[PDB]
Amino acid sequence: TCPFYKKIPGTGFTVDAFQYGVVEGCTAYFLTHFHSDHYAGLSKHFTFPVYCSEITGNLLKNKLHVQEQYIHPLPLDTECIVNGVKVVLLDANHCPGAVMILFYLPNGTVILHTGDFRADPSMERSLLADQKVHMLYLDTTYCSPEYTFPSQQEVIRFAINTAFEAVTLNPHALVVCGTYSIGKEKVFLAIADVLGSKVGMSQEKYKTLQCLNIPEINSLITTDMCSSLVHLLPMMQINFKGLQSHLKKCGGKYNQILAFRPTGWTHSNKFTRIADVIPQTKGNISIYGIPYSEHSSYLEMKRFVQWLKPQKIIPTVNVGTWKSRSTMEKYFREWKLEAGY
Ligand code: NI
Repeated sequence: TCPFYKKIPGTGFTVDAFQYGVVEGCTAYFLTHFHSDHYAGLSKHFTFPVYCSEITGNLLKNKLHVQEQYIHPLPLDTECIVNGVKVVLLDANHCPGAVMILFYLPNGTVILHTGDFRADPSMERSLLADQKVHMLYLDTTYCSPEYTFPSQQEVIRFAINTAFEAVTLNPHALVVCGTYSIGKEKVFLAIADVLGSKVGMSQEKYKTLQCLNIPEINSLITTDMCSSLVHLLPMMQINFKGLQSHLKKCGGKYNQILAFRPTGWTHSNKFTRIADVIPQTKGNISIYGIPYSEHSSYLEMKRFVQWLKPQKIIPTVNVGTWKSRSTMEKYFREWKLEAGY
């Protein structure tokens, strides 16, 4: 059964609610982004209206085979009417196609559902600036002060400098990057760009990237592994065994691998700066875990909420334990007392 925090009161709507069968009284199903914990349940057999971004709709149609007549893509930053209710989709600074959803209820209540997001000050000058929000359904993934991580720009700087140094010292080194879903494309695209290479990948991953409206993508990616010195592999293969095995398949073209695992947060964040990150090495294979996050840090989250000043917060992440829930509620009260709302 659908949980309460996926239902939008006063409407016929749900958010990211496809794994519960036919939801009682739901007249339109919103999907914030194409990640499997959110889309779980969609297929060619779905016959209700799905509302989403253009990019998310390209992925629904091509990867899951949802029929076109049930996909309702909306432009961003544009007031739209859905079953008699005004809605706006806003960029979530998550993965490609990811949105937040503003709902203007008939009674005057305004609700913002962040989906998954990485809060940014640029959001303080979207259509959010123009009215009060009463209720916030918040991505609380990293809602605790231990979660610090660097900007995306610093992490990409580190990766590009590390890759360009390694390959310049050894023109026979291969760079490998791990992936298991959309998001974090900048990692592999920035490395390929500095090395003057395309990114080589499976046909299935190339199909996924072609759904994303990224400019000049035919210029940056390829299925010809032989012509590429940056390869993408499933995240599961980014270990010493999987990478040794890959290097065998390359037929003596390469004699070293430098691999990157973009993770979210790991506890090495609490002690070490990005400058200071070092790999795990075995033989001719080095693996770097880099803290490239597509979710808010604690401080970024705090800043957004203190700016927005909602009347009520509904967390959407870490809701399954009483200790998590209590911890999050204590932070929300601190933020409200410190800022004065
Ligand atoms: Ni996500």
